[PDB]
Amino acid sequence: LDIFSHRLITQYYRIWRKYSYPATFEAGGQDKTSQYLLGLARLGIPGCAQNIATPVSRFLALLPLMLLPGRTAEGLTSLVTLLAPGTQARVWHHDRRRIPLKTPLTMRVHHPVSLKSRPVMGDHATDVNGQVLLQLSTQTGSEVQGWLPGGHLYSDLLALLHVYLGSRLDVRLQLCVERSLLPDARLSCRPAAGSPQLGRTAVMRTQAKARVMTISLGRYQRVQEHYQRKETQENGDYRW
Amino acid sequence: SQVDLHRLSLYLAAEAPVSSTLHLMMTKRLAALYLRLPGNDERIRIDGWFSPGGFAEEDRLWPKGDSAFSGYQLLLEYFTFREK
Repeated sequence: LDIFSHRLITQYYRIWRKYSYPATFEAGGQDKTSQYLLGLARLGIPGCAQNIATPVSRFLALLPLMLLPGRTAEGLTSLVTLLAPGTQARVWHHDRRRIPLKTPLTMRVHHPVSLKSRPVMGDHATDVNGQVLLQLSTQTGSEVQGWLPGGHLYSDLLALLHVYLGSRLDVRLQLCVERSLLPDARLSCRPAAGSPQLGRTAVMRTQAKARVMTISLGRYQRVQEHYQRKETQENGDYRW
Repeated sequence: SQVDLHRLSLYLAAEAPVSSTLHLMMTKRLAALYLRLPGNDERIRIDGWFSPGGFAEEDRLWPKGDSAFSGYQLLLEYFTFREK
């Protein structure tokens, strides 16, 4: 009857573990309870993790935020703070972007443009409802290198935005730090992840003339709006 | 040269039947402000105004957890203790 006692004891401990969450953390979204939380975070469908390519368990730290229908600046601030505590950040709304036009504004007789369309000249239109600006600032070289293109903080932030903002809005990223924390632009016969970019970080060495320098980090965007329309062959056509 | 006149934190230490009434007018229904200086007349027109400070981001009244949402903390403050 030793097995009777053994089995009952075993079940007791399993039952105890059942309701002790910390015990089951197992350094990742491996337990059912961890997955349950991810479910509430709208990440419960298998196969979705593969579209993120990050340690998805990271998002649990943001769980209370993901329960909201909107995505506030409070969220972006949290993302930056979480990844590299010490780094400060600020968010501006209605960041302006220029949008190319499909057609120029022209004058016609048969099918003229009505002012109800609020037309603009034919080269570019403005967009102040599609982007926000996320500005970062650090107090040490370590954090700076992490934020620069090729760094691990840069990558992680984009990995999180991928899910937190998704397709809702694009984010323009820039970093404001003392010149003394930036590298001297140098050439190389071979490119590298940490190599300075012409229009973002490639600051020239100063001849022993620190002020704060604003550099670009990049831009977050999920959908590239490329062209594969394949017009149409047929369509939904029920008269009802 | 030392006195801080950046903004004055005026507290309306009065019963609700009058404090709510005065507050509304102070911040929403004013025409003009003047400052009387002894030794001179009283109609000294100045540029200034009132703006509510109850909804501050600076104090927060709690060791807010990083994971907490400020919108809900605000609601608790409102219903729990109005005088703030």
